[PDB]
Amino acid sequence: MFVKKGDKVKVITGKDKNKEGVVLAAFPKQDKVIVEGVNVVKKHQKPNQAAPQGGILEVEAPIHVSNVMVIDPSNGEATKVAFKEVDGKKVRVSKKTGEVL
Amino acid sequence: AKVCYFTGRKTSSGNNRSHAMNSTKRTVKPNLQKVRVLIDGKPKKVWVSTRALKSGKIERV
RNA sequence: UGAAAUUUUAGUACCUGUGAAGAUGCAGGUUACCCGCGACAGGACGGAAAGACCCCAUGGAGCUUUACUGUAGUUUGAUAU
RNA sequence: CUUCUAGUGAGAAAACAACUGCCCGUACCGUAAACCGACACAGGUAGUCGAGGAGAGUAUCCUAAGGUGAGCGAGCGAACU
RNA sequence: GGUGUAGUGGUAGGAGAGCGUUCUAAGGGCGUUGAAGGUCGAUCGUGAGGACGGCUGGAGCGCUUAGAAGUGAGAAUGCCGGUAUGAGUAGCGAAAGACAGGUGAGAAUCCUGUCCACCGUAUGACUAAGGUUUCCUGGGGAAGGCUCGUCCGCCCAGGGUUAGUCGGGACCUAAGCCGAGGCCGAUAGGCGUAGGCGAUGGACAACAGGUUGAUAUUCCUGUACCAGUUGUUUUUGUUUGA
RNA sequence: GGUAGCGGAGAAAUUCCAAACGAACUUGGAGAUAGCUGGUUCUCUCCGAAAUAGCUUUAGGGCUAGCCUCGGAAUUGAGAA
RNA sequence: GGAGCUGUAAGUAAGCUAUGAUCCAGAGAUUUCCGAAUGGGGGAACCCAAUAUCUUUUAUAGGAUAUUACUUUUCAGUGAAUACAUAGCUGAUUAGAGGUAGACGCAGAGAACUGAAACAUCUUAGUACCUGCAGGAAGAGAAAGAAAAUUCGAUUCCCUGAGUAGCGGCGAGCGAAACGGGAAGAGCCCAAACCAACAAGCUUGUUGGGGUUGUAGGACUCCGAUAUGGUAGUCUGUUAGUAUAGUUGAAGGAUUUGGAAAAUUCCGCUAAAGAGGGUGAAAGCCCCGUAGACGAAAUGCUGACAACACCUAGGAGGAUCCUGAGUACGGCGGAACACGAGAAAUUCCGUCGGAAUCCGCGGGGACCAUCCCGCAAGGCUAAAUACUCCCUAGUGACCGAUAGUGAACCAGUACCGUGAGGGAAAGGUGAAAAGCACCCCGGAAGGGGAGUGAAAUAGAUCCUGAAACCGUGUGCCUACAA
Ligand SMILES: [K+]
Ligand SMILES: [K+]
Ligand SMILES: [K+]
Ligand SMILES: [K+]
Ligand SMILES: [K+]
Ligand SMILES: [K+]
Ligand SMILES: [K+]
Ligand SMILES: [K+]
Ligand SMILES: [K+]
Ligand SMILES: [K+]
Ligand SMILES: [K+]
Ligand SMILES: [K+]
Ligand SMILES: [K+]
Ligand SMILES: [K+]
Ligand SMILES: [K+]
Ligand SMILES: [K+]
Ligand SMILES: [K+]
Ligand SMILES: [K+]
Ligand SMILES: [K+]
Ligand SMILES: [K+]
Ligand SMILES: [K+]
Ligand SMILES: [K+]
Ligand SMILES: [K+]
Ligand SMILES: [K+]
Ligand SMILES: [K+]
Ligand SMILES: [K+]
Ligand SMILES: [K+]
Ligand SMILES: [K+]
Ligand SMILES: [K+]
Ligand SMILES: [K+]
Ligand SMILES: [K+]
Ligand SMILES: [K+]
Ligand SMILES: [K+]
Ligand SMILES: [Mg+2]
Ligand SMILES: [Mg+2]
Ligand SMILES: [Mg+2]
Ligand SMILES: [Mg+2]
Ligand SMILES: [Mg+2]
Ligand SMILES: [Mg+2]
Ligand SMILES: [Mg+2]
Ligand SMILES: [Mg+2]
Ligand SMILES: [Mg+2]
Ligand SMILES: [Mg+2]
Ligand SMILES: [Mg+2]
Ligand SMILES: [Mg+2]
Ligand SMILES: [Mg+2]
Ligand SMILES: [Mg+2]
Ligand SMILES: [Mg+2]
Ligand SMILES: [Mg+2]
Ligand SMILES: [Mg+2]
Ligand SMILES: [Mg+2]
Ligand SMILES: [Mg+2]
Ligand SMILES: [Mg+2]
Ligand SMILES: [Mg+2]
Ligand SMILES: [Mg+2]
Ligand SMILES: [Mg+2]
Ligand SMILES: [Mg+2]
Ligand SMILES: [Mg+2]
Ligand SMILES: [Mg+2]
Ligand SMILES: [Mg+2]
Ligand SMILES: [Mg+2]
Ligand SMILES: [Mg+2]
Ligand SMILES: [Mg+2]
Ligand SMILES: [Mg+2]
Ligand SMILES: [Mg+2]
Ligand SMILES: [Mg+2]
Ligand SMILES: [Mg+2]
Ligand SMILES: [Mg+2]
Ligand SMILES: [Mg+2]
Ligand SMILES: [Mg+2]
Ligand SMILES: [Mg+2]
Ligand SMILES: [Mg+2]
Ligand SMILES: [Mg+2]
Ligand SMILES: [Mg+2]
Ligand SMILES: [Mg+2]
Ligand SMILES: [Mg+2]
Ligand SMILES: [Mg+2]
Ligand SMILES: [Mg+2]
Ligand SMILES: [Mg+2]
Repeated sequence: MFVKKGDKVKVITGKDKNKEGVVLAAFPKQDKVIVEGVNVVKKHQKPNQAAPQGGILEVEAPIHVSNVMVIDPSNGEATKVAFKEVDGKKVRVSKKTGEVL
Repeated sequence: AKVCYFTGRKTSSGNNRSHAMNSTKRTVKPNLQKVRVLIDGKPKKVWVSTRALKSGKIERV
């Protein structure tokens, strides 16, 4: 996937549009990703998971990868990603600035 | 099988044609005869057609 | 606890008559308050089975014989071996 | 398996002690609710044992050992079958 | 287009002109401000049929012109599915159960007890086939059980079959079958000798008791037997040789 | 264990051959053939029969003609009353 | 290739991974047992062996490894009746068995219903089925041909000839070929004469040379050339390309509705990319892609280049020799040719008889003469052609869950049958499980709240939710009516 675990991304579509967060987990097979504090859901858990209250837990659910854009770390803006080989290493580059990653 | 050892003549099928031209399948056989012949220098009894023997070129040991 | 055959829709009487000539349903008349339960089997030409009887189809099948035409076998001759 | 020689033969036999002996089946039903009958089906299912009194008897009636009370019942006590 | 005159029942059937369905092309449109579809309405046309509203629905679909067809159903004892009628009707499949106590949300039906009753050349006890886990233990009551069910040959989870001697194989053969070579034969193959396979038969060494919830001539205790190996000892034979 | 469908087996009944045997069952030829029965789906407009002759292994089938429909040609107008 | 991964498949549990995992492609290792199954047996997936080596035990028992079917080829040894021999037997060696792709090809064997409005000749039809053999194609093929325009010059297949000529209870029906136009194209080897050698018994077999044909050729004899060209050969390399993973690949933000924007509105931008798919509704510019550019360690495939290899002679003479025999052909009986015995050629089978050979032989639809054309009884041969179980990439006025494969789903399954065999049903929550914590009635099931959600009358029998059918409520009517 053009996005990777731990990247800073911007949500471009969905109820959480314009939110930003770090990628907590990636699912290449599903082409989905989890962004902290994004797409939070209330889940009615039984107390069977070492939680002696069950309660209504809050957890981020995955969103489709195409609904996010990687944050240009040097500029802080969302950008599309090109692939340029630098020093013999294939790396991502911000099309808006040319910055790496 | 029942095959002429030298010419390969073998049973085939033919037709019986009555005066009314009714057709029924029949078997037509060659005139094979058991004959003691020298194959590769050793005598053996094999089926041979009278036609093959006719020329006299077939050994009759 | 819980089927089935049947079933065009039916608020599904009687007599005489009529009618594809034997009507619960048509005509005239008569009788009959509404809904059931236990019984009977006259009718619904009641159900079941596209009648086996009968006739027809230039249908089928099994069988018979001095039907027709063939034929396995059996036998006789010529001829080859 | 027992004998006979032919062959084969340098080891044999006895007692004693210790030791070795593989694979497959082994549950359960089996005159049945577990098998053959589409069913937890009044049918069918080879062989063995199969007691006592009266009795020729494994007949018959009632019983022993043993097994079982049958997988819808409670009333009523009409016709009809 | 107007007037006039005439005509306009109809099966087989001929002719003509149309409605609607799906799809293609082009153009022009409509749709989360709600498409198709469904439902209701007192709507329009001469007919097949066409709109427009309300509700439901949640993502595709009309219109015009032309094109192509799996293009229209009410009947075929039509096929498939669903649901009726008969009807809360037939039936609930040979026979004795009663009560007390217990269990449990719930008991004619499950457990325990007592009496009663039934089979007893069997409805008892063993086994072969067949079945193939139905066996035991602990749970369950959805479905199956012709009622009920706390229960079951059901469902769920664990567990259970111990052999030198029993039956079979490492033994033997019958019928029959396979069959090196071989014989015969359009092909395929058919037949068959040697040799094999093949029990329902022949041969063949262990019994008694005990033990588990479930195995027992299999495990355990006791006491055996059969085949063989090693070793100790004892006798006797080593080639006129057991 | 053996005998297998153009067959087997039959103390003989057309009797049995896997719950229908005058010729098993299954698959294929195969969508056998059926002058026979049933069925064949939207609408309106115009017109509208026949159930006869002849021949037919033909008689509830078929062919030509007669009767219906659609288009066309032409006439000294030939039709009807 | 570069960050997650330990399938479906959640859940735990335990782990792996920048020392590069998972994953993708090439190559290789392992690959139990049954199955042609092949050490023997057998009721498939099991049982029991022999030989040799090794292994466990003090030893027997036990375990592992290798070999051990049958037939065919070649060789060697042994070796009967029987003397030599041969047969048998043993060993070694050789290559077959079986399965397919329900297709295509060739061959052996070969129906019936049906049609003829009956039916036997005929038709269905040399079809279905069975069996054998195959190859990627097969079959055919290098004229004893087609013709008679005067000529053509192997075979195959397409168009046409033509529903013609014909065949036919002259019925029903069956039905060509040549010419002409195209696809594709390619021609070559032996036998024989004769020569050399070898071996035995002047010929007679083996070997090599020789030679290959119809305007006759060849031998043989003379001459002259030792070249010139070609190939349908090779796991021979070298080289290129290609197949099997891949890399790169442009351009959008806002505003309105909305749970969500790709929709609406406003301004932009890209295009060798406005194919397509996905993304919370309909996206050229968000993602995967597409246009385009680039890429292979390894292994195949193709093509070139080279190498090796194999073919490749002209002229003149005929004195003599050779040019495919139980053959061609004929009688009888069948069969194939569109041609059903017919006037019937031509081709083939069985049986019997049975030639010529260059002044020769065959054919030109009985047959004869003339003329023309050809040279059988030996072999091989690519391309055009047929088919698709499979693999890759796509297409569709093709289906859209009673349709489309029987099978969109754990389908040739469940189920049925002794067996061959027959053979189903069954797709859709939501954008995302966020799959209803907690409370209440109830033993549970199931409900009512409370929650999630845009929506729960989307609650898993889950999209929509028709009709039959069943029920609740009631505005009007109904107990003298056929
Ligand atoms: K009538
Ligand atoms: K009655
Ligand atoms: K009959
Ligand atoms: K046991
Ligand atoms: K007594
Ligand atoms: K007794
Ligand atoms: K009971
Ligand atoms: K009563
Ligand atoms: K009575
Ligand atoms: K509406
Ligand atoms: K119907
Ligand atoms: K019913
Ligand atoms: K009912
Ligand atoms: K229980
Ligand atoms: K034993
Ligand atoms: K026995
Ligand atoms: K009998
Ligand atoms: K085998
Ligand atoms: K195929
Ligand atoms: K026939
Ligand atoms: K007919
Ligand atoms: K060929
Ligand atoms: K034609
Ligand atoms: K005829
Ligand atoms: K040569
Ligand atoms: K997106
Ligand atoms: K798109
Ligand atoms: K390569
Ligand atoms: K002929
Ligand atoms: K000719
Ligand atoms: K010629
Ligand atoms: K819904
Ligand atoms: K009502
Ligand atoms: Mg009358
Ligand atoms: Mg009357
Ligand atoms: Mg009336
Ligand atoms: Mg009536
Ligand atoms: Mg009746
Ligand atoms: Mg009738
Ligand atoms: Mg037991
Ligand atoms: Mg019983
Ligand atoms: Mg008694
Ligand atoms: Mg009128
Ligand atoms: Mg539509
Ligand atoms: Mg239709
Ligand atoms: Mg219907
Ligand atoms: Mg009744
Ligand atoms: Mg009972
Ligand atoms: Mg008795
Ligand atoms: Mg039990
Ligand atoms: Mg229990
Ligand atoms: Mg019950
Ligand atoms: Mg024994
Ligand atoms: Mg045999
Ligand atoms: Mg043999
Ligand atoms: Mg014994
Ligand atoms: Mg027991
Ligand atoms: Mg009789
Ligand atoms: Mg019977
Ligand atoms: Mg046919
Ligand atoms: Mg009229
Ligand atoms: Mg690697
Ligand atoms: Mg074997
Ligand atoms: Mg006929
Ligand atoms: Mg091949
Ligand atoms: Mg891009
Ligand atoms: Mg836009
Ligand atoms: Mg012919
Ligand atoms: Mg002849
Ligand atoms: Mg000739
Ligand atoms: Mg010539
Ligand atoms: Mg070819
Ligand atoms: Mg289907
Ligand atoms: Mg549907
Ligand atoms: Mg189906
Ligand atoms: Mg709704
Ligand atoms: Mg629904
Ligand atoms: Mg009154
Ligand atoms: Mg009143």
